[PDB]
Amino acid sequence: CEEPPAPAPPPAKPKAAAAVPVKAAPTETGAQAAPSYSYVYNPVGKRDPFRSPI
Amino acid sequence: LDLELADKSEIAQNLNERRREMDVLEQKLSEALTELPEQRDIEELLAQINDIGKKSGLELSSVTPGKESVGGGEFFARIPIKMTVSGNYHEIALFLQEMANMRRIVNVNNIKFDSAKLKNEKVVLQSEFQATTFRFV
Amino acid sequence: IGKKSGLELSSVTPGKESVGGGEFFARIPIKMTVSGNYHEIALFLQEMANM
Amino acid sequence: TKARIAELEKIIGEVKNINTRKAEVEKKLAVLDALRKGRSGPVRMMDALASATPKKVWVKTFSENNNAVSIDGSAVSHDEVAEFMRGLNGVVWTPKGMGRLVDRRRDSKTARVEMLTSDATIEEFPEAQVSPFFKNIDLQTAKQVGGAQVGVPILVEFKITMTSNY
Amino acid sequence: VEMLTSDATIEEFPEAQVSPFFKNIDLQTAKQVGGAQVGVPILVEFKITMTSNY
Amino acid sequence: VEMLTSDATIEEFPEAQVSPFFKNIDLQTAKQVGGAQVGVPILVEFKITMTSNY
Repeated sequence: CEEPPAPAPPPAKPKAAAAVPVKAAPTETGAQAAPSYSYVYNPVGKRDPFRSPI
Repeated sequence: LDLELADKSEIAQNLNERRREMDVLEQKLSEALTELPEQRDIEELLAQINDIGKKSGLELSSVTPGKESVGGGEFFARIPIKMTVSGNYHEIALFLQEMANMRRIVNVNNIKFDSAKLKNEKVVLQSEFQATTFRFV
Repeated sequence: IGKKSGLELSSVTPGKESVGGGEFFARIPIKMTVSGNYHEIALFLQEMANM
Repeated sequence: TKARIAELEKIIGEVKNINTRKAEVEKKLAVLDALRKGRSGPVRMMDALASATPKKVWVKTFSENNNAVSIDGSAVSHDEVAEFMRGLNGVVWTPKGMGRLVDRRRDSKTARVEMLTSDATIEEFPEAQVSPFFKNIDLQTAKQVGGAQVGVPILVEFKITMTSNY
Repeated sequence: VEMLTSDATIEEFPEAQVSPFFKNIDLQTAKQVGGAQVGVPILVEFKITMTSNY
Repeated sequence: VEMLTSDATIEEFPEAQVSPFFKNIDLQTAKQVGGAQVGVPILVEFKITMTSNY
């Protein structure tokens, strides 16, 4: 077995240890978006109508 | 071991940033082919459509899925969803803009709406929006 | 602030973020719909403007 | 070690497979959003005129009665019809009166686009407003007409009735 | 062809639309006629009534 | 300016007062008119009816 901590070099858990931290997964997953936004809008208006009809 | 554990978190975070954006553009154009589950991304789409409908004040009278468009792409089967909600013009523009600001793949396209009251005695607009997500083949 | 002003909040409706409303910020507008007395709506407004 | 290193070669294989397809997507799409403007175009606004000033390729019918105007139109989407409807007014309409002009629209006897709902007589309560000169009763109808293989409109056909001011 | 339902007078409310010029009332009927050993149609016989625009 | 609510005949009970000479019935309406790309008002259009004193 391994004891309270193990023996002393530490033993061996730099390799168990290191190629753990962690599982990894790595869970290459669950990201989030800013999305993006569109822009508005082209006029100046023109008259024919509606000046005469009001 | 300990450096590899750094690589795992780095690349998992890069995966999350993918999903976050590669999905979103799977709505814009659409995106890759797929790894896709999207089996774990359709019922959440229906649920979030219901939520944005509720917070916009609309009565969701009917949500109807579609058939996948077997000839709608070589790298993707498009599933369309036809949504049917009723309320005010401000509230349906709201519902639409919220679905168009979502983090998921609901590309709304052909829209319609009309006055649902026969006699026309109170203001009310039944609205039917078509919005689709693109699963893989 | 609507309740302590005595107004009935008939509807609060969020908006869409204004994707073209700024380079450094997305503006989310909120349209609020409350009913009551003129004194009470001026009150509601001034309280939201002192928040 | 050899387990999780393999895990990571796979997860980064994903992240790259990922990152290269995204750049083709943004681009293909930007093309698609230019093209949707290229199908709204031949129907919408800038595209037949002759100075880009409105109304342009535009809105359809106009008919007045010196108290209200019952218009008939077409817009780009849920957006420019929203810009147009905002520029006027928004109303809770209630007791509508039925008149012989409605049936003349059902009869086709008064020439119009019977995509349209009818009517032009009611009592209006303001919801929102922008033009102090215009009391729009409501966006009476709106239907996005797609077209066919012979050609597009794709735009949103609509109908509005509005009593002005004066 | 009294495969067909009848009628041509009613009051219509829009559900969906594509032709701004056409108000179809409904696909009044549709029946897939198979045929016999003397010959086929196999197609779907149908009936529609539609008030145009103008 | 049929931005305006109508009317000018009713029965009034005082809530608050400042001019002993004026009995305002109510701020009959008020709508902030924004304008367009051709120009602003941005102000709040309104309508009031008031019976004076004397």
